[PDB]
Amino acid sequence: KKVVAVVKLQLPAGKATPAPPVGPALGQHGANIMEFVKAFNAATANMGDAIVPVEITIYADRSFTFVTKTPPASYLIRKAAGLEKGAHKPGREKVGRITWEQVLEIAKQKMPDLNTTDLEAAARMIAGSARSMGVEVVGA
Amino acid sequence: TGADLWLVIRTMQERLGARPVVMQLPIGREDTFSGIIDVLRMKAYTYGNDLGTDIREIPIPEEYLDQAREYHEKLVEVAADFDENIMLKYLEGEEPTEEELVAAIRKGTIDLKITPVFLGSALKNKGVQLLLDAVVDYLPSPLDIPPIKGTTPEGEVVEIHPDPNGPLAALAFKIMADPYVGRLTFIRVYSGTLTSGSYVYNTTKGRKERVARLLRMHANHREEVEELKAGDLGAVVGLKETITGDTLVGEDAPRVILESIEVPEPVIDVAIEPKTKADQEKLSQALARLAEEDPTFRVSTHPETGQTIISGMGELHLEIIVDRLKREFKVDANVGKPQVAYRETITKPVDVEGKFIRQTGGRGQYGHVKIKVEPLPRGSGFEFVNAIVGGVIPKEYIPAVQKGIEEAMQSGPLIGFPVVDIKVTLYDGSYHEVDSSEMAFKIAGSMAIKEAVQKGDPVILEPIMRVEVTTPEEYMGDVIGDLNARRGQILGMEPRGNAQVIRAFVPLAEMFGYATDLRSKTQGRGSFVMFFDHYQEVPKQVQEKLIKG
Amino acid sequence: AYIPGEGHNLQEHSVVLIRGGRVKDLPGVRYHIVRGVYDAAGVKDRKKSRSKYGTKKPKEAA
Amino acid sequence: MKVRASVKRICDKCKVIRRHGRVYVICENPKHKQRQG
Amino acid sequence: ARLVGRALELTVGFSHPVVVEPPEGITFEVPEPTRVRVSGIDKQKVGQVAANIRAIRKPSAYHEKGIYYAGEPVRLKPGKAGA
RNA sequence: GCCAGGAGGUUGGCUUAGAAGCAGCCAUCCUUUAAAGAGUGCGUAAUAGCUCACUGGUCGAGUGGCGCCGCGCCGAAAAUGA
Repeated sequence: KKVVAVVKLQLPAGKATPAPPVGPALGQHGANIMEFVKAFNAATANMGDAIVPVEITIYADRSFTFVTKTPPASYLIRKAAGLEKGAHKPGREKVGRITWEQVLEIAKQKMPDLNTTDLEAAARMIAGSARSMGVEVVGA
Repeated sequence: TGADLWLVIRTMQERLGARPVVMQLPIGREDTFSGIIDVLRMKAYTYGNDLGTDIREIPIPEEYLDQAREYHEKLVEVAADFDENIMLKYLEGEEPTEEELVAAIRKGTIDLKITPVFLGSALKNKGVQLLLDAVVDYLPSPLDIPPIKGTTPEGEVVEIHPDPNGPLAALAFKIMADPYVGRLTFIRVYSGTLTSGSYVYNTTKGRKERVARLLRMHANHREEVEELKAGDLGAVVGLKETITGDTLVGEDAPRVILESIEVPEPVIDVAIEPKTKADQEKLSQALARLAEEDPTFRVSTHPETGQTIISGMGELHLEIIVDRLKREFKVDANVGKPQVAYRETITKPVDVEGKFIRQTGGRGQYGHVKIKVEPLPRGSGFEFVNAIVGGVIPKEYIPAVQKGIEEAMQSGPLIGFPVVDIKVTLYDGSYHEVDSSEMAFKIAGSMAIKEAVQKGDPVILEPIMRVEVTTPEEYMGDVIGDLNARRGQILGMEPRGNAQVIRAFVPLAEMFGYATDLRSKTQGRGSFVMFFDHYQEVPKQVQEKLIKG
Repeated sequence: AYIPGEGHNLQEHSVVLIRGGRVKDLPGVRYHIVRGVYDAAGVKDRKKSRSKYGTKKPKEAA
Repeated sequence: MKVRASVKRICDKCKVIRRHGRVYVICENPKHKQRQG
Repeated sequence: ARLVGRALELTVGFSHPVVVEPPEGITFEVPEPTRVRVSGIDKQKVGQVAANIRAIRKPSAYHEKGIYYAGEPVRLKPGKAGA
């Protein structure tokens, strides 16, 4: 009598392996994330893969219904600035190049994400987050 | 105290995932018990007392009768998952009589998906004959038992029909000692018939053995039967060879085989040298008595240094043998931690002056090798080059001019162990066409190595082991506990079927007898695979005390 | 006691049936191992001395 | 660690009282159980 | 937590039951032998008597068992800690 | 003390088998906000989670702490009766 289970996780693009909370909440359901490596990998045909959340349900009967989302902000510095994997200490060794430019479209793709659900604000937040990963933002 | 029904039901599908489907319901908890209600024949059964020299079908005094209905309907309703008449019959309201009920629970049972959880109490004779009749009602016979897997003389699949009219195939399993008839074998036949006095045939080590008296353990007495049946079992006398779980054929039974891949696997190894060693071969033949009346364990002889190594699954297994060890063998044993296969090395590139200023009693005899040596990563190997600055050191100082190296490698200066992880690289020498027999310069190579390691850094390498850890999560929490407590690290993890398994590094010296440790670190829900890998150094101070010479 | 030479098997038991006969080596050699006994059981791939060096029969099958 | 000539408050859960004339260290955690010994 | 007699008669895993009298100013009251209330017009007899009962039977001890006022059953790790 | 808020890029960059405020290395964002820190301890296999910090709801008068100084308290066991 498993009424509802719209349970969510942090399922990156191409990891079909249902273990907790996909075991006792979505396996206590019959949630097929096979449909996640089949209707979401195909969905994110942009490049290929990316870390993107998910949200499947069992509706008292025994159904399935899901929603997916968006890829990280440490990816947008990595596959952009030429920060191969990580700069090791974001204070001392600044590797990549993200000036006032790039960061604009960068934060653009990620607007309903973030916080202030806009784009006339979080530009300097993403361009300040550059130092969390430590990338020399050139004075444009 | 704390009797149940429910919790059992739960724990089946909360440990494995097995549907019970039940058959009867109690009349009281702890000491509230008086008899038993049943949901098959629907009969208010009840005994009287402990020994139960009085039983009866007295009415249900109320309280629980009604509940049965709800509960009992499941039975009928579960018969909608396997039967045929019961889809419609339950959609109706027409009573399924006692006849197809039997057949249906029996159905799912033999088919493997149903579980007449009849229960009861032993000491106070209450629950007995009920379960007897439960056994008949839902326990089959070799008749319902599927095609017994065996093999042909060729190597193809064969079915072993009951066939009390064809082939004469058989198995045995238990070797009971008995001063009357002698070495006895509990046998499950299979096919054919076996007369008291007939012969047979070994079916692995050909030996047309004699059967003499077919006798079944008849409770107290032992019923002597002229003939043994196609499927039925018993003890047959004789079979002076005949071991455990081995294939046995009748004189006919055209030399087939029977499968039974049946294998156990060891996990706890210990080592032993008792008294003043004068007990060794004694316990050797004693062992010959061990793994032949029952296989179980191994006597694996140490590959490197002395001592035998006694290993096997269980634990107090090894130690109950230990109990019977100083019993019918009388042997002052000191079974402790095993040895540690030790190999050592260096950590630097040094050139040494392998100078050998010598004239002896004649025949020259010297070897001045300007040698240079270097090592290699953990578990790499041993390589070299001629390193010849022209031809300084001639040909016959090749086939073994090293070997003084290879030899001295066999006992690295410090504690004396094989020296792996090295890579040489000489570079110069000095000789004479007479003052350099093969012998001489090669021995110069020996000195070269010894003083090279002496002044090239000390270091041993304790044998490291890789291992699975087959463990349900919870106590993976606990086992990461003791594993990271055991001078090592893990490095690996994936969720399997029921459980989750850890790819592991551990140090052997700090890994001994871990199967017994795991036991309660987990309550015991899986083990591992003793997967050898390589070796590392024992952080100087561990090595230090272990420097004893 | 020696063995039938060429590749052993015996670690520490075998019940080698003490056979007999020296040779100008191993200051003894007498009382040989058997290759059959309670261990050893010959050399797999011995298409010859079946009478001793183990091998039931080089049954080609294929 | 009962009975030590020095006694203290280790975390923000451990608070000292006075009882029977001797100084006592409390903290819900009994592994910090200290007394002026 | 049987209430037989005027007394509170409990069997808390000890080899025998336990017999509590209701002295002055106090009665007991067992809504069910799984939980026990005591009647009393006195704050001392409250804490003290209830204490005396929980002192009839200690709580938890690593796992979970015994008597408690209505507090928290803090635990100590099971299949470990015994080297 | 008592109600409630106790957020987002993020799972900070690195290490690291995994290090997600939270075993360590460097950290030294900015954004929605009354306020929620790249974290106070606790908790994990890492996770989860408890809690705090912080601001407003109740409440309605004094409070949190840093040194000095006078006297004590612990520190502090011995041999026939104090």
